[PDB]
Amino acid sequence: ARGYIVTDRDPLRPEEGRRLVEDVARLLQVPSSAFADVEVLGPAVTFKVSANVQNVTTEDVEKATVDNKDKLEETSGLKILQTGVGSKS
Repeated sequence: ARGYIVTDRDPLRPEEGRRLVEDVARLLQVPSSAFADVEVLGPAVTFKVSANVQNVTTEDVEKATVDNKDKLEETSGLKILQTGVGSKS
C-alpha cells in the first residue's frame, strides 16, 4: 500500500519531500528508516511504510498527517492539500 501527501510545492524537491516524511515520522515516533521507497512526483511525496516496532501502518501515517496537518505545515513551511493511500489497477 503506497501512502501519499500532495503539497502546494511543484515540483516538490526530493529533499523537501524527504523532510516532510521525517516530520510525520517524528510525530509517530517511528525512525525515518521505516519509510521505504520515498519519491516525489510533481507536487506529491509518496512512500511505503515497512513493518516497524511501533506497529504503524500507511493508514496510521495518513491519519497522523490529517490530525496534525497544522503543526506539519508550520514545521515544513508548506501546505498540505491532500493525503491518502494509493490503489493498484
